[PDB]
Amino acid sequence: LVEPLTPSGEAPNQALLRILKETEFKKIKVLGSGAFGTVYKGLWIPEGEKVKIPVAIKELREATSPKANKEILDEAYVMASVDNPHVCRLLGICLTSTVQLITQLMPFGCLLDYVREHKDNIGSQYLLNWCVQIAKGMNYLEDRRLVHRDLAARNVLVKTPQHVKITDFGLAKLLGAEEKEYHAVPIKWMALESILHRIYTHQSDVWSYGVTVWELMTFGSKPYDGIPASEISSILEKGERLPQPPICTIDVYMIMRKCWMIDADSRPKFRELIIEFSKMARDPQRYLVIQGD
Amino acid sequence: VLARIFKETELRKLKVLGSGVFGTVHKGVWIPEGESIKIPVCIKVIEDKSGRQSFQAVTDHMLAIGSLDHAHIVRLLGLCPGSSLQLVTQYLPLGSLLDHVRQHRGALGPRLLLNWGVQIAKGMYYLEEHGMVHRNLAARNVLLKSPSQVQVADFGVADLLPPPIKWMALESIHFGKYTHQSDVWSYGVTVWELMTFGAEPYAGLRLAEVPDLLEKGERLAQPQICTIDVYMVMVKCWMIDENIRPTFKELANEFTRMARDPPRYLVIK
Ligand SMILES: Nc1ncnc2c1ncn2[C@@H]1O[C@H](COP(=O)(O)OP(=O)(O)NP(=O)(O)O)[C@@H](O)[C@H]1O
Ligand SMILES: Nc1ncnc2c1ncn2[C@@H]1O[C@H](COP(=O)(O)OP(=O)(O)O)[C@@H](O)[C@H]1O
Ligand SMILES: [Mg+2]
Ligand SMILES: [Mg+2]
Repeated sequence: LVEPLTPSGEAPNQALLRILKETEFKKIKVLGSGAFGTVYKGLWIPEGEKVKIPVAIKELREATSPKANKEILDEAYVMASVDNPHVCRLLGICLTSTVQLITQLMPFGCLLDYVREHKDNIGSQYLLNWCVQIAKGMNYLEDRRLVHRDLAARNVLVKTPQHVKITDFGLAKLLGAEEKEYHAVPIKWMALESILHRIYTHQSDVWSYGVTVWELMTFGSKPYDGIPASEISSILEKGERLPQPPICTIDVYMIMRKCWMIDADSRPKFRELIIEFSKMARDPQRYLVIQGD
Repeated sequence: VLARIFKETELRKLKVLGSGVFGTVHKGVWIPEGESIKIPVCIKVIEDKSGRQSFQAVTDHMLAIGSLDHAHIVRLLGLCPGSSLQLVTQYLPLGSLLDHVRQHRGALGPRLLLNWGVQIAKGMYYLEEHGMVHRNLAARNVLLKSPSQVQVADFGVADLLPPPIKWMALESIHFGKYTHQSDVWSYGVTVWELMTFGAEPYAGLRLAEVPDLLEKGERLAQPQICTIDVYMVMVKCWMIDENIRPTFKELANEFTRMARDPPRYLVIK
């Protein structure tokens, strides 16, 4: 009369989930809004600790539906579990009628917006570095066996022009040992198999990565604009992919269309991507032709 | 599942064990009609504050309480009506779970802790499936039958009296509303007691400060031995909206899932 043991032999998750009261932080301005809820920029002042920390406060709008917040609590779980310079970490949550995730603020915010507003003051060596940092972040996410099912430029935040991080995690799912695939959403960033069969893997996030780098190399252009979510499956079956960005050389575009291969194993790994983009970043003007540099 | 009725002369109170919020518990004895045998029992005396002269006859909030039996609840052997209501149960010498975890602390296995979580959960499930609301679940009210078996006590006692703050849900504090999910809140606090090895909830604070503190978003902090996965459970227990909170079926099942791997979810050395 005890439960019989079947040990997993996996390490305990000793992530600290800090809980804060709403009076510990103030809301200054709105950064983002939608049906998800609202992201605020505000100031956190811990109790007895006197540091003032610029923070983003994400608050969920449909408090009452159970799994809107089941999804918020999974999100909070993941964000509290990760630890990496290129992934955004949870600083704690406030439990009220409304759940409020609290993260460290990133002054320059969305990276998509950044490569759009600053279109022509951006050299090759910033873009390649960004690609490297994102690949590193996704590599860390990969070896913690969680899949970021929503990798895109929208979801990359900018701490400094030289330092970006990864966010969201609202769709991100954890894979157990001998859980290679996830069976379950932004259609123009997903792998073909994620559209056709709802399968998500680490190799699907590589497709998302390719589309992301394409967004960056086109300075925040819209993927397949004018093309609706309805038909893209078909275009991908005809072999049609995203166009070669004007600044990209044949090698860079080779790598990104390599991310968009049908066979998911034929696609590069984040390890590989870190290596190759680091190698390109050591001589940026040879791989990206952007003059004004 | 059948309620026994005693007469007042069959019962005798030997020593006071302690008093709580509702009644006073005596270690006493049972001597049946026309017999000379003394059988050690636990007699809880509840005073009649109804004014209608409540307890002279068996009501069936009373048979309802008396008609419940489960492996992980304290069975009510019998009741005795009068000016004071007397609830007779088994005398469990091992005492409360609170005192046990306080005395042995980390020395108890993580398997034991997770399992006790499960047991308390299935006891509460039995109670909820039979429409019984506890209204006073705590570590002090979980007694040890065996070194490995625990039982839920003092259930249904609260609606014997007319219309503990640290184990109560917000709606209970604000509006005197008690639900099975308020019992879930209480369960969460109880488990917090368990895995902190008998810590006092909101120690530094004062009773006045607690409900508002809750409404401002803060909770009982993550226990030192608790993985994020186990603390997440207590967290969802302490949700403000009731229908978000877990049910006892799920609580039992997930603590079972954890019990099938004690070291992955609790870290004690
Ligand atoms: N079946 C039992 N066997 C042994 N001791 C018991 C039993 N039931 C209750 N007690 C003891 O009774 C004492 C006080 O009773 P009581 O006041 O009803 O419980 P409590 O701990 O104060 N919790 P509560 O009154 O519901 O807020 C405690 O020290 C318990 O250990
Ligand atoms: N910490 C932050 N610092 C700056 N901007 C942020 C921060 N968090 C979110 N944002 C803004 O919100 C958007 C990203 O939030 P995200 O988590 O993707 O919301 P959702 O998950 O609802 O899409 C970006 O456009 C960004 O400008
Ligand atoms: Mg988004
Ligand atoms: Mg008691």
